[PDB]
Amino acid sequence: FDPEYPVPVNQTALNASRGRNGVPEGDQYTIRNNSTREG
Amino acid sequence: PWSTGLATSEARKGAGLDLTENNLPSLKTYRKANLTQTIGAEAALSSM
Amino acid sequence: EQERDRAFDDRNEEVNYRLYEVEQKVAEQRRLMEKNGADFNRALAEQQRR
Amino acid sequence: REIVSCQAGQCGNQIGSKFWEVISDEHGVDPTGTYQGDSDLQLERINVYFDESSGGRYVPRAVLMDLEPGTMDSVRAGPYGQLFRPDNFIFGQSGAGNNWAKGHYTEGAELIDSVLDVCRKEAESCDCLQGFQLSHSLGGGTGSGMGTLLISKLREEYPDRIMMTFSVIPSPRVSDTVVEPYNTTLSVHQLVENSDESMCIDNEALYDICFRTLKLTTPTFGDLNHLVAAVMSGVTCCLRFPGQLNSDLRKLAVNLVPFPRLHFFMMGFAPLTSRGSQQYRGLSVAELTQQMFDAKNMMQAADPRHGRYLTASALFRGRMSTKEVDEQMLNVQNKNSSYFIEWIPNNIKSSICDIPPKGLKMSVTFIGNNTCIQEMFRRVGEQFTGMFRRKAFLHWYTGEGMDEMEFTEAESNMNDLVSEYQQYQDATV
Amino acid sequence: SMWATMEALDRPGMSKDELYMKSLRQSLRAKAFLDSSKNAGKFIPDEQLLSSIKRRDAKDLALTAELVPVRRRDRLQELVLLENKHRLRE
Amino acid sequence: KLLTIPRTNNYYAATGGCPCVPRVAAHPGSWRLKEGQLRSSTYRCGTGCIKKCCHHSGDQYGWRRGPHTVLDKNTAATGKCD
Amino acid sequence: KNSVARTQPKKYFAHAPQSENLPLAIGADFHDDPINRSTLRKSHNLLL
Amino acid sequence: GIYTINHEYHHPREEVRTGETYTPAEMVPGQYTTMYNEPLQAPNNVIGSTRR
Amino acid sequence: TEGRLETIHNLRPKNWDNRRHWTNWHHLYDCEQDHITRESAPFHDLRAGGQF
Amino acid sequence: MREAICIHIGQAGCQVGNACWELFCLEHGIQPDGSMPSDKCIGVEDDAFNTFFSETGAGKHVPRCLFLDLEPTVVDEVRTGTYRQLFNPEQLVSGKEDAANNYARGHYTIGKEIVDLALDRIRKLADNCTGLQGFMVFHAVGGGTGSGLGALLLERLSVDYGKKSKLGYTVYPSPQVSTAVVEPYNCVLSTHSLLEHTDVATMLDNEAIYDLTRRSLDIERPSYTNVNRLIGQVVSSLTASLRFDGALNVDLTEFQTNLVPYPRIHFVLTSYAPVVSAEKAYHEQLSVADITNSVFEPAGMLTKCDPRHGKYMSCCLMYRGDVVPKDVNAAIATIKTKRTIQFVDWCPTGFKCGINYQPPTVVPGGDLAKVQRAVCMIANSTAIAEVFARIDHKFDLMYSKRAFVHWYVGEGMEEGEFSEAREDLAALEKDYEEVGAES
Amino acid sequence: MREAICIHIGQAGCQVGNACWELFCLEHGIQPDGSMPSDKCIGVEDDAFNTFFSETGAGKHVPRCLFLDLEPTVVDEVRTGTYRQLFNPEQLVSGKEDAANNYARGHYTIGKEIVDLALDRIRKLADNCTGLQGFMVFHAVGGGTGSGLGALLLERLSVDYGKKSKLGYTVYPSPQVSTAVVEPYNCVLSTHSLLEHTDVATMLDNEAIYDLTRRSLDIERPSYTNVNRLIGQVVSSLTASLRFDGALNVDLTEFQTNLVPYPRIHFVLTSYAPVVSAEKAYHEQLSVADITNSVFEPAGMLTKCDPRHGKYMSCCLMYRGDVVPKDVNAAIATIKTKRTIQFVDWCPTGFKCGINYQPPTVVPGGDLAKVQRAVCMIANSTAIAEVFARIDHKFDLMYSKRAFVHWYVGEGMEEGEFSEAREDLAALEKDYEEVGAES
Ligand SMILES: Nc1nc2c(ncn2[C@@H]2O[C@H](COP(=O)(O)OP(=O)(O)OP(=O)(O)O)[C@@H](O)[C@H]2O)c(=O)[nH]1
Ligand SMILES: Nc1nc2c(ncn2[C@@H]2O[C@H](COP(=O)(O)OP(=O)(O)OP(=O)(O)O)[C@@H](O)[C@H]2O)c(=O)[nH]1
Ligand SMILES: Nc1nc2c(ncn2[C@@H]2O[C@H](COP(=O)(O)OP(=O)(O)O)[C@@H](O)[C@H]2O)c(=O)[nH]1
Ligand SMILES: [Mg+2]
Ligand SMILES: [Mg+2]
Ligand SMILES: [Zn+2]
Repeated sequence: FDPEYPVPVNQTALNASRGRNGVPEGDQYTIRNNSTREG
Repeated sequence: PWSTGLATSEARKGAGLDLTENNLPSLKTYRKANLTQTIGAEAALSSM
Repeated sequence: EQERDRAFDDRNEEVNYRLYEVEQKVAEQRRLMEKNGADFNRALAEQQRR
Repeated sequence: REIVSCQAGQCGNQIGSKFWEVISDEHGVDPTGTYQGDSDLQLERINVYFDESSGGRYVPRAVLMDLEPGTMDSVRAGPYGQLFRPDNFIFGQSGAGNNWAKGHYTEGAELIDSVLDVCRKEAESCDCLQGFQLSHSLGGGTGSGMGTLLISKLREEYPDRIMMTFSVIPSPRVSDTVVEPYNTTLSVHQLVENSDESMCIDNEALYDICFRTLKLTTPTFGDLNHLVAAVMSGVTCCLRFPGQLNSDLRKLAVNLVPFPRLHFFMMGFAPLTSRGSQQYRGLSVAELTQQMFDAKNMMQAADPRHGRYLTASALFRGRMSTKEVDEQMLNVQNKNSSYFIEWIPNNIKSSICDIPPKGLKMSVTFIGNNTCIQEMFRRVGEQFTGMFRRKAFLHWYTGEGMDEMEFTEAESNMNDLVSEYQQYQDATV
Repeated sequence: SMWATMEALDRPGMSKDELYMKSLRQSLRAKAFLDSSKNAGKFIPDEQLLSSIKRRDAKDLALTAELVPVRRRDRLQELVLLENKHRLRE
Repeated sequence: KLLTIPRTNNYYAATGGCPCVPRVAAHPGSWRLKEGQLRSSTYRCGTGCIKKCCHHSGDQYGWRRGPHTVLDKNTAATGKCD
Repeated sequence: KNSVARTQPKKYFAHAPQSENLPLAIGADFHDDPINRSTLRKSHNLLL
Repeated sequence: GIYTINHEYHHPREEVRTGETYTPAEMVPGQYTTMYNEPLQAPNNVIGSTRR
Repeated sequence: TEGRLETIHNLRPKNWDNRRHWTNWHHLYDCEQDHITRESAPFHDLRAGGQF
Repeated sequence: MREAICIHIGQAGCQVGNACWELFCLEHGIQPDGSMPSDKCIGVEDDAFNTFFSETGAGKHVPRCLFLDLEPTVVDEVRTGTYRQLFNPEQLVSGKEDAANNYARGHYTIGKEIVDLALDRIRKLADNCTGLQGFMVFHAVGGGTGSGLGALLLERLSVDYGKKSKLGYTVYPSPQVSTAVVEPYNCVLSTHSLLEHTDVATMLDNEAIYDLTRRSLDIERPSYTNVNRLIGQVVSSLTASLRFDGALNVDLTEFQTNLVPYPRIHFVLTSYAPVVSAEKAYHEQLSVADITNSVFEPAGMLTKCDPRHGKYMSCCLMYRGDVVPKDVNAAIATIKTKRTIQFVDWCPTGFKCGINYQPPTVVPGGDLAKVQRAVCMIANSTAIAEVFARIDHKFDLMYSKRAFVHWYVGEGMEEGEFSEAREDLAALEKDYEEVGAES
Repeated sequence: MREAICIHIGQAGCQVGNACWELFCLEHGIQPDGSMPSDKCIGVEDDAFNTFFSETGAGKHVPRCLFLDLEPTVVDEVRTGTYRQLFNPEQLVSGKEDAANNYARGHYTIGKEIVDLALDRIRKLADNCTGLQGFMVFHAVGGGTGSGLGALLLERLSVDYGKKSKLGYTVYPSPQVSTAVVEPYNCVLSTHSLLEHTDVATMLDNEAIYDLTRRSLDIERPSYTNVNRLIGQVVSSLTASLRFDGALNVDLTEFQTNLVPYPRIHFVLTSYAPVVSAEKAYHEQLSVADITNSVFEPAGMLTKCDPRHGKYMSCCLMYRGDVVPKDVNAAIATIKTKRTIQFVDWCPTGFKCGINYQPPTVVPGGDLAKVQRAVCMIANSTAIAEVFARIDHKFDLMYSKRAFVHWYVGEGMEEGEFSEAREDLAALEKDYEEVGAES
């Protein structure tokens, strides 16, 4: 048993890497927001 | 004052002050709270 | 609240020392038992020599 | 809500004797059975463990199972021995001989008729039965074999009742038989599918509690069994007494079992302190949390730092506040999150009961589904593999009619359970 | 046998009690191998023999494919023999 | 492991000697009797200076062997067990 | 098949918290101590 | 490998007393009462119970 | 107070400042930093005045 | 309930039973005559004596045991002794001619015509018993009736009493000293029955018992009386778990199944400690750890075999007295660390524990000091192959010239029986060696 | 805790141990019966005797000692002496025939028939101690048993107890006073054990003690009893730090590390002061500086070796009584100031100090006088090479023409043993001179 594993991820870093910035167009459960940028 | 806070200048507890269950500020301690059953089946029992 | 805490603490301490008293009584009873066993063993030693 | 108690084997009967000691003390019942309570509350839920007798007294709803009448006689001669109903004692001419095969197929098979007769008899007398609480030892013959037979064959008749099992597990350091792996494996791969929840006590951890915490010079099985009896009572304290935040066996199972196979728990009790060390420590929920989450307070000889917590439950007893009791759980989860599973948020379920144990301002029983419980299973499975590989001590089990494939089935089920306990321990999100 | 093992492990200077120890170890390893092989059918999973089965199947398929040609694969190899030119020029 | 190994009649047949205790012309409780009956009494690690994975012992603990020799025909090659 | 005249003996355990007017706290089981038991001899209580 | 301490230097206190006679039921203050009839906290009353 | 927002050293559990929160895993809000620093509850003895 | 029928065969068994009964009566409060005091209606308030004695149609106690001897001297001494009234006039079977240290005489000619009468008495004992735990046989493999007649009796008990436990305590020829020339023959032939028709057999060799008395009991000239007193102490320690209240109850089936890994491997080596004289006793703090170390040491061993030369397989430790789980587990943990003792790789547990609260008793005129606690080991270990190797090597030496075989032929056995006995002892050594081998 | 085991080897060892143990009993108020009747000054269940005495269930305080001698004269007279009840009948074991000042006989023939039981008893003693500090072995290398059996015991103890402390109080053949003629052979042959298996070897030769007693205690006729009482006083001064409270408490390893600079540079001379008579004592104010100076003088020293011929390497001082650390600090300052004693260049500090509160206990009827303060010095110095360079010269003179070698070679010892011992001793003088040489 290694207490470190599994390593807790960084969701901020994961979103930055994946490009998860938003959906300006809107989805089934999301909203067409003009303020959001870079997607 | 809080329990962890300083009690240096807290008011002294009077000699006549009663720090027990009977002096808890509850409805049973409230003077004009008529807890005895005036009307009801338990009142009928108390009338026996 | 503080008075209730202190009351429980004092009563618990008294009961704990009464428990300590009875535990020491039974420990002393065991000690006396093994003292008597040792005395019996010594007496048996002199009897065997005799 | 009714719980029927069954004590199997020497260990089970001794644990049950001391459990009825503590329960009679908590409910104000003398050895003669007459009620000497000091408030309404004791009598108001006395039906949970005691069936009301004729003359205002109470008889425990306990069934004593042992192929050896010796432990039966010791229980009867105990100070509260006369409390139990006479016909509830069931015994045979010869004992199981420390054999799971003898206790489960040959010697325990004749007396199982009367045992089921008594258990069924105690079943309809309950207005709404909650479950069956069986206390036994996995390494024995009567307690393991016959006890697990009862566990398996009561689920068929009563599938909707909580089946709670106090299993006194063995330990290689604490080895007081030579067929501990065989007996405990045969018991466990039955308890896996026949017990709603199975909490495990190790005599090594009981001895260590006496060593470290109680610091008793000569603690005997009476003191040793009080530790487990206190927890057996504190699990159903919420059943027997009102509380700010109530719970029952089913609620404990719901909040402690994420997957039905994973229902093996390691338990701890607080407060616990030697008589001389109680003066330096203030009794509060803040100290109770530290005592629970201190690994030396476990009744399992496994280190919680060696695994993660699938779930945890703290049955607090005593007058306290509902704010800091949850503050402690939040703090411990957050600050030992490396030891708590991430995808199960708020791993600890806390229940509060108003009435504490007699003599304690506030106490708590801990029930933890720690993933470190796999350590005992892996160790004793390795011992079982070592013994079965060279065919040691087989003839006793095999000449009783058992098949060679039963041990392989048990080994497979044990390795499988260890496999879930590991693959959900190291699981990601 | 015992005498054969003692002759085989003729190491001078070494304690001959240790000689008996090693000879006993080899003899009982052989006996344990025989005993385990008598009943290994039930204990050994079928997946264990799959590796040897795959090796034998690969050898047999290589030996068979060393001879038999196929015209359907001949069309594929005619499609091939130019992409390799593409790779070498790239 | 030299203590693990049993002192079997098979051991004596292969080694040379008998499990019969040595009968020595000695007074009871004497050094001569102890050297004639036990092999830990006369054990000596090496001879002289070393100049003129380390060395380990454990064979000198036991009893001296008898004068008789164990025939092989009195020994079983296999035994019934699991 | 034993004597019918014989009865179940009564075993007196010396120090119990209930008899001593103490709580049954953990580590207070002095009645279960074998030295505090009147007779260590074991009877056939159920059959008597 | 386990720490031990002598009873002579490890024992509860004898220098504290309250002069109170109480059954273990009445020992813990408010140990038979709930949070709805008696939400608050307060000590019991026994023979010889005084302010402390 | 084993870890503290009060000090410069990050004794917090590994990557607690960017932990698995409701603000970033399936949701996403510009209030992510505010909600981490607001729900880091036991490191709020000082900043929150001890409240949750 | 929990009865255990005791059996005594031969002079060795009969005298061991006499020294066992002088202890059992004294420990359970039965007078040597067996009757109750005149004023008391019931002699003993409890029925802890039930396992060894059965109360009669006068109120007094007859033991649940049988004595059996082909020669009348010892049984007639029992008849004329201080226990003339305790023992049943029957259940004391006497022959008019001994077996003359001859297994063939004890098994095929004299034994067969008295074994059925012995089984009739045993059947009456078993009918009296309602919860029979098993049989408790005491004899010596070096004698005529002790070996051959004991073997026949064990065979009949096995065929007639099912799988009921048959514990045996047998005196084997010593590695150094012997009182017979045909003793190896008798031991080899008795190992047949003791290898198939008994559950657990206990080595009780007189050489190691003499050494125990000499080094510890400080008896410069000990005798069979002291040896049998020690044997009775061991037997009482084994059996007291079902007679007295204890922490960990242990029964006959319990410690016969927690002891033997294979049906052939059931010969165990046993030791008792603290065996100390009165002068010794008040000088040592006989703690649980100390007594456990003394038990595991070959000094406290009751069998002239060194366990360090083999591997332990199953040790059952019966503790008596003020012992505590606080200390027995600590002693076990610190003795597993010791590397003189060493277990087979396939039995990691290897320990059974039975704790009893009753301390050992003291027999008048005995050399055993009053100890607050005691412990007896029943250990199955591979080191027991040494005595078997010695005894059948002596058998081979005596059998190469066909010496003394004419006595066995004249008392009615085949020489193929000698051959099969030797082959089976060789096989016994072989599988002792095999189970001592690692995986 | 803090237990220490005392093993006395040979007649000299037993004679020293008698005085040591009477003085220990007088320290701890233990009668020869072995009890503590009543002491108002002693606290309830106070245990400062745990180092040397073990509590017994009989309330007795059994010494943690083991007496050995290959012949039963001294052993039997101790067994029939005053301390019969104090001493266990075991732990005081003897052979039957003496070694006869033959190292080979005591190490290979007669020593080996009792060393096994010696190790058994040592293990029994060590099982009772949970804080065993180490073993102190008292012997004279000039004899047969003390040399041979002592070396064998030390060699076996090394492997049986690993890195535990060994303190060998050894009585070498003094330059002039010496009893035996094969005594140089025994001393030279026993050099390997003292070099390897003894962690610290303290010198207690007889001639220096005789000179000390005749010049300072003013008794024309002291004896072995007197020299053993002085040796016991020295041992008690060494062990007082771990027995009783003190300002500076030092243990066996605590002074081992400070006293042993190199792996085998551990042969240390001993001195003690103020040794004083009854008439002498009550007329002087024995200042700490005065007693320290008397210690460092080569007339109040217990080893016949003049320190002015060598370099002081490390001195450990054990003060007992009402000594304040400033007195010992001024003593150290003036010792470093004074020139006639010189320290080695690479050891600037070279001083260890241990102050103990309880003063030495006078033994009326013996020879010492009550003093408010005392100090014992254990000094490693290069001047100890002189006694080695004298004993090896005597060995060479004796061994040049193979005198008295047939006795040794007829006891199962190779002829090369003498050459190996001589070469080892020669290397001892060589590296003593090497470490004494300036950088
Ligand atoms: N421990 C013990 N062993 C005994 C005793 N009496 C005899 N023996 C053993 O028995 C051997 C002698 O043969 P017995 O057992 O007396 O022979 P038997 O059983 O009477 O049968 P027969 O020879 O036909 O008379 C001796 O070598 C002893 O080892 C005894 O009182 N105690
Ligand atoms: N300090 C001191 N030394 C003693 C005493 N008795 C004997 N010796 C020394 O012992 C030496 C003689 O050795 P031995 O007579 O052989 O005595 P041993 O060394 O015990 O060896 P053995 O008696 O032969 O077994 C003398 O040179 C003394 O130095 C004593 O009572 N006190
Ligand atoms: N906690 C506790 N455990 C016990 C007690 N008695 C026995 N045991 C445990 O029970 C196991 C053996 O069970 P056993 O007596 O053989 O059960 P049985 O065969 O059904 O009679 C051992 O591992 C012991 O640790 C007791 O009084 N208290
Ligand atoms: Mg006879
Ligand atoms: Mg001498
Ligand atoms: Zn032979």
